[PDB]
Amino acid sequence: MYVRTNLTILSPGWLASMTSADGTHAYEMQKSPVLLVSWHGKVMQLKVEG
Amino acid sequence: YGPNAKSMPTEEGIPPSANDLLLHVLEGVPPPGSRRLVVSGGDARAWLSNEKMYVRTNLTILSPGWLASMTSADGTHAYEMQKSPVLLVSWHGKVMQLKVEGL
Amino acid sequence: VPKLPCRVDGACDATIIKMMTDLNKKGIKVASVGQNYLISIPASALFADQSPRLNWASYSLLNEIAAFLKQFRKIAITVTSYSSKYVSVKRERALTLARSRVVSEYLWSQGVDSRIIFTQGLGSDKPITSYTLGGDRSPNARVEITFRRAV
Amino acid sequence: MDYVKPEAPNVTLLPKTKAEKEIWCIYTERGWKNGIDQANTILEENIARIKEDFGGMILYRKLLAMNMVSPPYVSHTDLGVTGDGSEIHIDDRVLRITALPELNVNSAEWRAAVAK
Amino acid sequence: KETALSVGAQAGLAWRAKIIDEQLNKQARNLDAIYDFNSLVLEHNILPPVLLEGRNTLNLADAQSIRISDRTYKVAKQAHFITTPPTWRQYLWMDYVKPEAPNVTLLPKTKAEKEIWCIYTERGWKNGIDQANTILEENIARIKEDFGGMILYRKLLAMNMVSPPYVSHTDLGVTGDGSEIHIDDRVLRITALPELNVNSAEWRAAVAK
Amino acid sequence: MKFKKPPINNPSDDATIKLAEAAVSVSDSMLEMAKVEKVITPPSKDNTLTIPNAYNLQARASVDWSGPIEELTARIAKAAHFRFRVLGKSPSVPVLISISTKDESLAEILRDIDYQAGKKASIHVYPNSQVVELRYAKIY
Amino acid sequence: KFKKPPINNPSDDATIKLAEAAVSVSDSMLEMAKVEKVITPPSKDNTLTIPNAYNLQARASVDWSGPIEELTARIAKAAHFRFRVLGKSPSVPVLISISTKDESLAEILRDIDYQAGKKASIHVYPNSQVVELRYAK
Amino acid sequence: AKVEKVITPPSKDNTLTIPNAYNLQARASVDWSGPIEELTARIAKAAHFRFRVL
Amino acid sequence: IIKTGDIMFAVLDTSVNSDEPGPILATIVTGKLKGSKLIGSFNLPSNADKMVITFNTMSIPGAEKTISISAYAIDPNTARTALASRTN
Amino acid sequence: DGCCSKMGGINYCDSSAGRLVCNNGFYSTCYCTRHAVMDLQFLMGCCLWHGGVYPQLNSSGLVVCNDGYVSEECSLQK
Repeated sequence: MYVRTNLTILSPGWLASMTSADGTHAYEMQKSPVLLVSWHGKVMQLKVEG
Repeated sequence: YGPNAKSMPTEEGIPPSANDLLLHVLEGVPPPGSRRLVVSGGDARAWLSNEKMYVRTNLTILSPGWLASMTSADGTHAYEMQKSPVLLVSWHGKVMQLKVEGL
Repeated sequence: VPKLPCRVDGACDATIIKMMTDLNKKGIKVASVGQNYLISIPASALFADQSPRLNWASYSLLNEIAAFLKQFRKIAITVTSYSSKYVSVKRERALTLARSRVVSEYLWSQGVDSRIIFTQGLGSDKPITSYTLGGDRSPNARVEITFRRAV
Repeated sequence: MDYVKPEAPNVTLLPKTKAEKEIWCIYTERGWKNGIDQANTILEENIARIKEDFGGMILYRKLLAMNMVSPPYVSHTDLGVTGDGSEIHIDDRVLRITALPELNVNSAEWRAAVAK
Repeated sequence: KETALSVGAQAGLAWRAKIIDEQLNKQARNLDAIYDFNSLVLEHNILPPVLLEGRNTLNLADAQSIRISDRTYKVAKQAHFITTPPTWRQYLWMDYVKPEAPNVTLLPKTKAEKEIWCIYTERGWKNGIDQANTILEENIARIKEDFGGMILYRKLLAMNMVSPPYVSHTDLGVTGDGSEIHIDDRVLRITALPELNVNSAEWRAAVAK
Repeated sequence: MKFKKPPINNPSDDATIKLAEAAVSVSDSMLEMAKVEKVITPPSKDNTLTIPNAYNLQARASVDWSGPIEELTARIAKAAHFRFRVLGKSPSVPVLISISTKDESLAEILRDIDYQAGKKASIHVYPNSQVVELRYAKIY
Repeated sequence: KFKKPPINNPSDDATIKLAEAAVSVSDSMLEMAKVEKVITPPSKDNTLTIPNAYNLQARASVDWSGPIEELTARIAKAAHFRFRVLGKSPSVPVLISISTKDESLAEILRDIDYQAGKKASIHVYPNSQVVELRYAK
Repeated sequence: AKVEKVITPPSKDNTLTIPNAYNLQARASVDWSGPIEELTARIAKAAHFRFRVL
Repeated sequence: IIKTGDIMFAVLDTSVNSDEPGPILATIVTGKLKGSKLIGSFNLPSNADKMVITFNTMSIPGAEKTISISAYAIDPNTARTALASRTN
Repeated sequence: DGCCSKMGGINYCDSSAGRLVCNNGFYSTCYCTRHAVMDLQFLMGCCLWHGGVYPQLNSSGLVVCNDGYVSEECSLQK
């Protein structure tokens, strides 16, 4: 799975994690149905699906 | 990317696994280009190659912090660490200090 | 190398042989098996009649055996206490446990070196001799210390 | 404390007579006292520094008990076997921490306490 | 002084070298008996390669970043052809030469010079002793590593963890001109080097009794 | 009234101590190698079927040979008064067998020889024809 | 009177440990060789039996390095046996090198077939005094 | 540390008990580092047990 | 590379009187340079209480080169600049 | 150096133990090799528990350690 966002990730962990200068991140990892996304110091959960 | 480009992307990856020299340390083979040291305090051997101490023993080091550890199948251990003239170890519940010369 | 100790401090094998000779002259049993050591003391020279009260003169021989035990370098020592069968198994088991506890506490109070002190009381379960005529005068009323000299 | 025995006895001008030898002795005594006090000062500063370290550690522990700081958090991953035909690694796991501890500016998440 | 130190070091090193070579010469048959090589060779006279295994490897790359590997295996020395089995003499035997050149420029004048010359000779003797012991220790460690790599290749080949070597032999009959003739040309090439399998099927388990 | 532990040998050598310390480790690794390989490989056949015992084979020997097999088995055939037989061609690389044993039968010597040879050669016997045959490895 | 001790006896702890470890590694590697060695049953072996007629008992000193058919026909001529082939000879000749000073013709042909291996075979009949070659298919 | 450490009671511990069968009392020297399935099939074959995976 | 002003040792064989000029050779007996030899000459002092040897032409084996280091000599185990001769 | 007294005298040094073995069958107390367990808990030397003494040549009397620590107590002041 490849993801483009501007927030951080906590539980699943990337396999690679690059970012641009302005604050856009591109992460890549193995496919997990659940994501732990961090933003502004707080934590939320995302449910991904096919 | 243009020739006038302000910034380059940030790149990372998997951290490195281990050094290849540590296996020769586990065998007791000194690495090429290194030189032998002096160990005082018990059963331990030491070498210096690239501003890093490499030590083969079977005890457990305490004080100065090490960068890498390798384990045999027989309790023999190899440590890659910073240069330090002194070492702290625990032998059988007793605390011992090791003096290293040649640094 | 002059800062390095050529010998271990406070070691003289001639003194070791001298105090072992004096111990066997006093009659307390001392045995060495390879690198293991077992010392047995009769309780009649140590306690009162079936009671864990210590005679004041026994502390001299306690100092002597502590000075002997200062010599070796070891990690774990074990004390066991044997006695006779008097009223119940419970009574003499408790008495042996208390005697071993008190002598172990005194040995830790003295400056002997170990990491582990194990103490056990067994009473009259393993007689070393079938001659059970006497009571505390019978030689099986005893205390044993065992350890292994490690390098 | 680092200790090296010094071996540098050198005199520029020797004290000639008894009076200057006497003042040489008393100034040696003054230097002895000054070196003693200097070593005590350095030791006291080391004591203060390590007290600072342990106090900061226990202050963080008490603050996390008070729910004033964010706990740290670490992502962990693990893969299968890897490596080339010459070198292989059986289980490869990687732990990178992501959430550093920091204070939380919102006040309502702070639980008080009461002893007895 | 310094010359006494150097000649004492030379004498001690040569003396210890002759002593240890004498001991190695005396203990002959059990040495090469325990260090076999010809029993470990392969079908087509190829030297088996060298393996290494480490366990529980941890690398702190920096702060906030650690990596744990369970078991690591290394191909150290690659397999190749051979003509004769190796022995222990190219791994353990010590060089010997007696330095027979006492070119004395510092002639002993006084007994103080003689005695400090004696004690410098003593510490040079000791330095030669420990130097020879260090060299012998490095030698025996290296040959232990070599034998361990050989037996590790044997074990991981028996455990179906490595690929066997593959060698093709091509056979031709008579060849050459009317002045040179070869009877039966036979050329065999090892096409496939041994390597470690990575799939989940080749793994083989064992249990003792 | 003095004290003494029993074992008092001649004084030792540090390099021999290091040699034995290495050798016990190598022996342990090789021993667990042998155990696990024995576990994963059940045996199939015994070489007693290929070479059985016979009469006038019970003369004994103590030997020390570390060279080619051919002169050794020629000496064996001369002792046994059996006719020598060779099948196949010797390879360019010689077959080297090192043997240090004592007081065993000719049958045991030959069985140890063929076990040490393995896949390079084999030994057959026909006491009915009183012949002893060495067959080389036909390979490539 | 003086039963002398063994001279090169291991009178040291290092020596007895070394020799005992050598004994252990010798026996264990011998067992490794025992479990790895593969043999053949003596009934199913691809070996040429000896018909032991009197015409095959002659001796010769023969060195040869080359093909098979001319040598076998020459052997049949020397032993007064008819010789025939069966199948087809390969384009590459089957080359056999042998060298003997004194040997009998039956085991000479037995080692010839042993050198031949899989690609050819020889059947010898002493009733109708013939030798027959048979190539592979 | 005593108020911090929290552990499981033996009422709901998810640890597999010893089946105490006759044939499962053998001694073995085992080294393995790999997938579980081939190892447990090998153990079942050595102990003469049928083995399946769902 | 040789440090400025160090000390080596040699043995001279070609003896001469302080009367007529002549080349005199010594042979280096230790140190890093081994097998090297050195030809040179002498000087005459006004008073006969000492003597030094002008050593300038040093030859080293191995490579065909001829260095020209100028050096003087000292009496071993006396550490003085005198000469072993008679003055009467 | 007198170690196996009131015994048979010294026989040989167990190098694997780093310890002398007497002619009497016991392990002696004196050490022979430096690869042995001597309980050394005190030693001299400055810039310890650090990068060691920095080997650069400095005009001033201060001596620094390689890890950045300043060894002013090993240094002299005025």
